[PDB]
Amino acid sequence: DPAKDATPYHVEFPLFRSANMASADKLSTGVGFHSFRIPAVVRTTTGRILAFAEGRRHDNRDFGDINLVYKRTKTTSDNGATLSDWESLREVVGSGDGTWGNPTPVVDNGTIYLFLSWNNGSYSQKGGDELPDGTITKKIDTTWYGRRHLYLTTSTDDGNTWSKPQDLTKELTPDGWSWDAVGPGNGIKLSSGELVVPAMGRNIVGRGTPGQRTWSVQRLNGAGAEGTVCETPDGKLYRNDRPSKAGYRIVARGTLSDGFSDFASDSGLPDPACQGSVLKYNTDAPPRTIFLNSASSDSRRQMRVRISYDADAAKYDYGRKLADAPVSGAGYEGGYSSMTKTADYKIGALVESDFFNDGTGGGSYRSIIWRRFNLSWILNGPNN
Repeated sequence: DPAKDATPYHVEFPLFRSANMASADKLSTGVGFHSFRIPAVVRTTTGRILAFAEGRRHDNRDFGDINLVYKRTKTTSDNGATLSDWESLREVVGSGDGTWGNPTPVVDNGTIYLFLSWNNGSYSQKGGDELPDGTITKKIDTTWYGRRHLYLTTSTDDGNTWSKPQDLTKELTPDGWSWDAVGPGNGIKLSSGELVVPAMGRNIVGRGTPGQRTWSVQRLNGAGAEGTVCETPDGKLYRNDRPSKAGYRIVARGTLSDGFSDFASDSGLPDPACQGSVLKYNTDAPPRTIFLNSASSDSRRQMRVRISYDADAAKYDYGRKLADAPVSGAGYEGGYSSMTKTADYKIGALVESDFFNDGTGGGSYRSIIWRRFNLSWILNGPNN
């Protein structure tokens, strides 16, 4: 790999700062957030970077009042290189006291399409949970009212403004479903021009052309609830999903026209049952696929970025531990992640971090860290 010959580069700092932090991120209205979780990041065609997260208003839990928030880089050419290159916190949507989350953006020329999940504010995945106002949640069910919905919002001004979210549940989620999830993380645009967005048990596929996209469902037998999707060097699709039980990532390969080979555990990629991220970095020699998750079967605090050179991304190197360049003052790093390729040929990654002050309980403050690094930084790591 010629990329090893470059000087290693890496910067890292907190980008979404929880309520307990100095410079805690708030909206211009004065509305603040206990916690930020569930990152998503994309580089637009101008070079601007858009970073999305769930703004969890009162505590760190997956339900209740959660708004979809974001930051953009101030300019199209700063590549998010320093804290001062990032705009203040904005909101995509936060109407009602419902849960707006699972940001899953994909760029198409220009337009940024942002897929989201939604549920009513008095429902939760398990049900039986107590909201801050005392009320107890009902379990997510199959009714229109109590089910998880799928929304789409679009921006045609480089993320500055967002369309009123459109409910696409009836069209893009199977009838009879209760729980649902899109991403979180990112969708992709194929060489052949289709948009592919990973979702629970399926791909959401945008055919047509830029400005006239048509959305449909490609079902996937045995796919995870939280999926990632990449186009491998060979031109096929690669689903790399979170497993239902801790152990290893589950993988499947396929194409849009003739489906996917069933899902199987990849023993090279241990995972604690957490979200991960994947990135097509480049196509000419040597062709690279980047993968990021917590490389452990029981902890989320073993974040590891890896490179595969394989045409089907069968095998990854050891890669590098993100703990080799730790951040201070923002909690213990590890959890969900999202990656993009910056316009200055770096990998830009968002990674969850947890102060762990109420343990696994709702009071523990959650922040999100932004990192940039070059391939060299990965390749010149201690254990390869």
